[PDB]
Amino acid sequence: FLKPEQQLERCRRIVRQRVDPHIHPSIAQLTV
Amino acid sequence: FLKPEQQLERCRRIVRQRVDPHIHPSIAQLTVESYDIPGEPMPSDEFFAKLDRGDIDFKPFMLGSEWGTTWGTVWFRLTGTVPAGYPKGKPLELILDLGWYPHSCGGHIEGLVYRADGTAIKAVHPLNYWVPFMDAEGNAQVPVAEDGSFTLYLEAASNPLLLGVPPFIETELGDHATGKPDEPYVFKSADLAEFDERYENYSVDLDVVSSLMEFADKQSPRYWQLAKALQRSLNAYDERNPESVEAARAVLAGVLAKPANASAMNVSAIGHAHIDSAWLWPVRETRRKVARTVSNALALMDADPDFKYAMSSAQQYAWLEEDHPDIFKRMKRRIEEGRFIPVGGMWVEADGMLPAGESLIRQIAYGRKYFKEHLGVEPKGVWLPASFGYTGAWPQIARRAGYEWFLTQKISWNDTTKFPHHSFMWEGIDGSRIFTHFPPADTYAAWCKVQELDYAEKNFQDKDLSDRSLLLFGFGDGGGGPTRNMMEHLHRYENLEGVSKVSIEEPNDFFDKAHQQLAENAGPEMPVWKGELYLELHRGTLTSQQDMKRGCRQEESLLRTVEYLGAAAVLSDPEYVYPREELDRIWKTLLLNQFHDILPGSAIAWVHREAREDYRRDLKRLAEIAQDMCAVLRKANPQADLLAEARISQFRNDGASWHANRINEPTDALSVLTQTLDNGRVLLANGVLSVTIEADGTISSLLDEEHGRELVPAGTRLGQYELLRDEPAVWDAWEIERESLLMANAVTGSIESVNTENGAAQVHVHTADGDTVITTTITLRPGSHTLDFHADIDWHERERFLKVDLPLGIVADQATYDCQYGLIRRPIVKNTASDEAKYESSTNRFAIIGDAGYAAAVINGSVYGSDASPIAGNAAEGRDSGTMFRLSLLSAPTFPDPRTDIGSHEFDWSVVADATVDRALDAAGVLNAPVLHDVPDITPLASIESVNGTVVLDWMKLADDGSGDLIVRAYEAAGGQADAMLHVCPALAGASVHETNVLEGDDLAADLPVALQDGRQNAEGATLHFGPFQLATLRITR
Amino acid sequence: TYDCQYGLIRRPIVKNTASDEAKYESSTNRFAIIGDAGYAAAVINGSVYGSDASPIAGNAAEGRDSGTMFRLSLLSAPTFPDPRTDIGSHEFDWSVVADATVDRALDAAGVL
Amino acid sequence: NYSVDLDVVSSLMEFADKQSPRYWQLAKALQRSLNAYDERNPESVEAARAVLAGVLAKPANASAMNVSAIGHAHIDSAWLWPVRETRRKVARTVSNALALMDADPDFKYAMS
Ligand SMILES: OC[C@H]1O[C@H](O)[C@@H](O)[C@@H](O)[C@@H]1O
Ligand SMILES: [Zn+2]
Ligand SMILES: [Zn+2]
Repeated sequence: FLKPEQQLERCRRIVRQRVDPHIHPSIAQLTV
Repeated sequence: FLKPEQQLERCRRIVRQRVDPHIHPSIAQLTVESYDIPGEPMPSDEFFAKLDRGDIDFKPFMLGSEWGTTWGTVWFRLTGTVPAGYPKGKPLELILDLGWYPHSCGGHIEGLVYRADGTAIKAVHPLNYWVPFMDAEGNAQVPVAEDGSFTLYLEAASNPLLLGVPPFIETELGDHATGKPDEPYVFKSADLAEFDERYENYSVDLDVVSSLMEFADKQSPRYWQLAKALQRSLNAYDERNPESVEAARAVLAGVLAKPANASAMNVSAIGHAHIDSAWLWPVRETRRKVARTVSNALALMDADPDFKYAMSSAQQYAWLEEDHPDIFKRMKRRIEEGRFIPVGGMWVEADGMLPAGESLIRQIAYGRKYFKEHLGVEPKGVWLPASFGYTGAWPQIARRAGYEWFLTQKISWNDTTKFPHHSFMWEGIDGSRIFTHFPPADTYAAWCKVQELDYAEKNFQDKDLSDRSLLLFGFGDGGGGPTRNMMEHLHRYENLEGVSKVSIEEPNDFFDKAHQQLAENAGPEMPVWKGELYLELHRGTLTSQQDMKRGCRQEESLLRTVEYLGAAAVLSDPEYVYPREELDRIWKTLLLNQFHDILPGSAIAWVHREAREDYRRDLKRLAEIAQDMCAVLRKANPQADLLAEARISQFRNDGASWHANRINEPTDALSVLTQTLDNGRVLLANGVLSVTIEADGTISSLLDEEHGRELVPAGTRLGQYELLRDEPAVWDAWEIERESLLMANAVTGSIESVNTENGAAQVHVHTADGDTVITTTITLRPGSHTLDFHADIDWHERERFLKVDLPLGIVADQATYDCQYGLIRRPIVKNTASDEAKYESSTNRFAIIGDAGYAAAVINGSVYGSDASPIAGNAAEGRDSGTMFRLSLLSAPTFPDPRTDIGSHEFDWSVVADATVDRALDAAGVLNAPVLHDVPDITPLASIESVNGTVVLDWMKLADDGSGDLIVRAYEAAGGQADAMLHVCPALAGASVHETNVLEGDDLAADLPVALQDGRQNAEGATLHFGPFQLATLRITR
Repeated sequence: TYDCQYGLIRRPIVKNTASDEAKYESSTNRFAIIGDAGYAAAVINGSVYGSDASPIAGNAAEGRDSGTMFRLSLLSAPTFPDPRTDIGSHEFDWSVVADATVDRALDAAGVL
Repeated sequence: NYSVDLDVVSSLMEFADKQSPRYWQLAKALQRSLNAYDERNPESVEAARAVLAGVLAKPANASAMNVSAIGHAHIDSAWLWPVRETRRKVARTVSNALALMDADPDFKYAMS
């Protein structure tokens, strides 16, 4: 009834899309 | 002392560095000029017309530059020259590169090559980018001058890659053509090169040996012999001496000539290339993809004998015939030889669940007609490699259409359950059986690799009764097709130890041989699967893009009404002319819109916008045509009384099926009463029902009179809206996950107004969530057992799923749903993991849930997906028991369309308290019938009344000939034996009736029952004996 | 539909999966009912418990239409625990009810 | 012969590389042979032997090794018995070998 592989795939997708971008959110642009 | 892994690594390095570069060594450089079209694609005929009239610049282009826009086209003029007397016995091919991504194929840029005359030669693909230029003795595909100068054209299409290595990423590059360089690619290579077959053969042999070693069952003599042969071949090959590549090839000959095992299965391979009519690209690119695929197949046939290719969709055939007459003529000559096999005999590869039975019949009829009148080929089987499940009425329709076998491979995508058989007999709900085969390779586009063959051998589920499997090889789902490498690999696998015997064979011969072998071996113990082919995946396709389903159902109902009205008018007014051409065009447009990617709703925004425009235009045109036919009928029938607002719905109860009935007919029952309670609760009471509405606009008490039954369990609210978080890991638009359930959030509303327009009570409820507003009208009509709900929704959510709860208070183990031509039963209580996988099924206009002594029905307007669960309560609180039945309304995917179903939507449904099969069919027919105006109350052309059993006359139409005969299609809906007698209009006096097939071909199989005994009879008084879901078809001649 | 101790049970006649095939020999309690939507027939037994049911798919080219083969287990002759098992005289009673409902099946089972 | 065929088929199934066509074909052949054999009818043992003939006539694999077999019987001059019993053991072994040669052609025996 519980499929661990689906949980692993969902975890990888969630980390890639919804968790990692929220780390280091840009607040200002720099001039080079 | 010998390490096979080191040998494998050395072989891979040698192939990468010293063998592959020697294949196609460049001998000349080409000069390139470009002409860009940022907008719509430019037809080839008029392009070449102005080209030979001028009007084109062809600005010079340098190698390594960026050329393409997001959806534009580039025409490249390639000018080159050959060296002096260079073609010394070698083909001297031509190589073009457009910036192919190595880990991608069939989802990005492509191109086609044209001569100066205007005839295509061969398309270019990431894995197949060689174009034949000259022959060994000097024969060239293009004119060449004495100086050797030559010119060619290349039409390159630049399409965005919507499926990258990060799968399912939201994008905005699927709406239209922007004319901007969103992601340009480099060209960097256009060379004229020579062809050396020895190096290619050596590469193929090395690859085959390595792949055989990968699955050679280590610690066996074969593995070590292969390793030793590989080592010796690598040692004997010298790059400095070109001739040594011959001697190395002589080393691998010993191990490659070993005969196959005695028990190895026999595999028949047929060239295939799946092309979706509309998926991640519009139809305009679909036509070009079809042309490129056919050109590639023709080039492969020319360059290689003993190669066969199969093509399925008739619409693509028509598009190719209309666009490229020369390619069509070449394909026709190939067909006459028997090397190009048309399969399927259908307009498109439509979905197997959503379309109605008449839609599938029209698929088959139009496909067969096109195949007979334009190709002279009559397919013997159904070709549907990809489909999100099948209704289970397919075997009867296919068997009555003359088909003999079925093909399918999508069932392999199940989440938890493995289908018990690969080759078997699929039996419908009626009893008709057809021979079905599932390719064990689990794919329709094989790359011709040893690992695919080994997986197919180990995956077969009928090894004890058969040893025949079908392999479909080539590049699919984006065009392309089989390549030369695939043919060479197959030729190597023809007779090899450790690899099954693979031969090129027509699918008909394979199916005949497999069926005969199964009959011989199995006998009494022969596999049979009865029911539907449910797919445990893509369960969200029943709700995504609700406009598609709504338009499909509305168009089908309107087409039924229009054809009935036309048949009635023709038999009354001889001067009337039936609009056959316009109706045929509308039917073909709908059939194309019924594809397995448009109807589910998993394409880009452009495809769905075009489909919505087509639906709206066709609906308006059909309404106008129906109005014209109604006016003609009114003119021809002055004695009848006009009906200002009336509907015609098949199988209306009380023996008034095909009669036009008013919306508001007077009733003996008094007007329904309304009452306001203390806490804002609203009480509605007609003579048969009592409805109580709470302050939040949800039904809490639905009492049925004269039965003492409460239809709402205590502690549950009816009509409550639920919001779910839909964030699937894969296939966002396709999938709704189990984790989405069990976390629905209740959304509360309030009562706004109560009104009584024509004696029917109406209650208005507003529900708000934030930029999303639902306005619900709850209607109770006097003298009726049905409670009606109408909903207007302003969907503005994101990644959310909307559902409505309809508790029933009936303990039932199974629920009955409507099928295309019958009924199906699905479990409500899920005991095993297999049963749990069916947590989201489909409904066809109604569902019935009931115990032994009582039943209630839920009727829906244009909703397909739904689910049912038990409700086990406790007497310590008040909750007794029941069944929670929920309907899926809206969803908001993001991957294919960033804004999906954002806007206004309308829904209609109803609850029938005391319901049987007849009452459910009546309610479903009445609700789905289109509304028309000013119709005479004319006698129906034909009528079918059943003394015992339930017989529904599904369709009446005119024969698709000049004869003008009347075709009547009926079926048994209850599920048991039924007896009926046929009646006809007084105008049809002395007419004769006889039985035909679904295609009106007058030829039917002897195995199937007829249900019309004594053969030809008179139209009036004919007797019919319907079995369970008989689906009889009759033809009446005046 | 078969009789239970204090109710009724439903068992599949058409066996699609391997799990369904494992139930090729079930138990009956004084009667069994087999019927479609509009008709039903009952088999009443005196003291027989084991039985089985299978489909009958015929062809119109010969005359066999369709049906359900319902068989009752009467006697067996094992040898390991008892060398002579059920060797001798036995009596059995059963009946077929043409137009049968739950009430009629219960009536016939009680009377017999 | 039937016993030898059944033993060979069973031992082949024991190492038949399950999930391969050979394993399932051997299983089906064994089941059919067991079903076709009736102990009450002595002649049926012939017909059962005809069922296993199909799977026992399959040719060997191309890469299979070639094995040469020679009759052997190791006899220790003195180990757990005196020499007087060693002489009798030698005589018995030679007598058995001679009887096997008489009762079967194409048999060879080696002595050291
Ligand atoms: O399975 C999803 C997807 O698979 C393949 O790429 C094609 O058949 C598509 O038509 C389909 O939508
Ligand atoms: Zn597809
Ligand atoms: Zn020793």
